Amino acid sequence: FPAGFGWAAATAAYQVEGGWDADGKGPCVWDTFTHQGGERVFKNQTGDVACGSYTLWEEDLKCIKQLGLTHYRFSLSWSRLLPDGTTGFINQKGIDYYNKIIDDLLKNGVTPIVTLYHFDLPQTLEDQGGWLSEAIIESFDKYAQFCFSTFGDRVKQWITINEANVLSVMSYDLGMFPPGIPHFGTGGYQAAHNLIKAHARSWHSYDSLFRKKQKGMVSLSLFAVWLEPADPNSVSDQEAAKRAITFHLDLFAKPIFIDGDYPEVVKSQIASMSQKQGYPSSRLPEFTEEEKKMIKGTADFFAVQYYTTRLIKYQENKKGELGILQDAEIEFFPDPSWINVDWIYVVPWGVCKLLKYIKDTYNNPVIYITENGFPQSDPAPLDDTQRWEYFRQTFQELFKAIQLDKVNLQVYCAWSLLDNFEWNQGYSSRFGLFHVDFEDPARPRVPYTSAKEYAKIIR
Ligand SMILES: *[C@@H]1O[C@H](CO)[C@@H](O[C@@H]2O[C@H](CO)[C@@H](O)[C@H](O)[C@H]2NC(C)=O)[C@H](O)[C@H]1NC(C)=O
Repeated sequence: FPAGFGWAAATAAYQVEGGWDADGKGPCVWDTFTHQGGERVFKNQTGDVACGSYTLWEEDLKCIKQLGLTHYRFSLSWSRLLPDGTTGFINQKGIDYYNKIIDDLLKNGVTPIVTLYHFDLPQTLEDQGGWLSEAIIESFDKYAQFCFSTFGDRVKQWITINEANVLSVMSYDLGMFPPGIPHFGTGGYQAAHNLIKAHARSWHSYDSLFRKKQKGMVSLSLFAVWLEPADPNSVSDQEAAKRAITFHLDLFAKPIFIDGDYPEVVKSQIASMSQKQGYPSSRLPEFTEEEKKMIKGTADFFAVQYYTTRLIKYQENKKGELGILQDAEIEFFPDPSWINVDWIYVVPWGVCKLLKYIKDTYNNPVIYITENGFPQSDPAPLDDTQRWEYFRQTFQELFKAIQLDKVNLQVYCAWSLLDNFEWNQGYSSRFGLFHVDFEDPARPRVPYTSAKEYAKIIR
């Protein structure tokens, strides 16, 4: 912890807000998804109410204040602000609401960090192809412009798209998020393409239209699992684990932070294999030469969201097999003496290695951890000393990264002010620094030991 370092906790519109059809709000895709049932969400839970944050925002403020956060990361509800997705119909109640969060945040001396989009397309926009249609690029840019215009007089730190990588894979490649149709090996790259251009244009709208007057900074956040060779000094695995990084992280960061084009490994591997089943073209779409000039250097800081490490081994696509992006000839798993809670294997030395990697691959950028954290399964909590130790270690290696490795880290943001709707997991996993009880109509917030113990770290 150097400089005037920022400590923050993130929330996300759909995961905490409720009021899904309150005050003019248009349906978003999770509204349609969770209302459909099937066993897509744990127990068919919805975010109709979630933490009730659209109604109990001062409760959130109280927690923020109690933590003494220097910053606070939340997202804007695209369909709360623009019910049909466009500026053709503006919801003043949505505007009043985010205006209040921001104003309250500034009067308590806390700096807002605003995600424009967090896995939550307006239903209207998804009906028109979602991130599969390039029509989306213009849609997002106009929405982004609207957000800068309305909130930018006093918001100076923006994340445009939250985890576009996790988004393209879960929404369109794996079919796990809405719109929930599988598409193994085509969906993800097809979305990723549009998410890259849409982020890119949105950045250029900000640089052109608001940056002079507003003086803020803008990027997008990326999910990074840090990867290690299953067996080390076993040569194949060594390059496999590197290649799997370029596939999940650099597929987005190379174009945006460097040179404006996909990584070379990626282009060759997908193309080659697309000859495969006799696709008439690669499944990695192509950036035009014009596009590359638009996309490059289109980020004001590097923003990662870290949670875990994995071990990776080589796995030849002996008999070509569809995409799953994995069929870039990798297989992943944990080293067997790691602690877990669902998907998050507690490997805190991973962020340090991840942070020098970023410094090494992206010319020493300013970095924010815009999400880091650990969940607990329904009952475990309050005196969550197990979990808090996990946090301690993570900060310990964070210290090492700044000191020994000289990484330009300026923000640590913890994933999560509140226990909330964790997508398919529903309320069955709890990443909050503050417990929330979803059974009483109030939605009371009580600190975890972590909450109290994170306040101290904010030295
Ligand atoms: C989640 O909601 C779905 C509805 O989409 C439930 O589906 C029902 O499943 C039961 C058997 O478990 C069937 O008898 C019903 O016919 C199904 N409902 C309909 C109308 O399709 C599902 O049971 C729910 N699961 C949980 C765990 O709550």
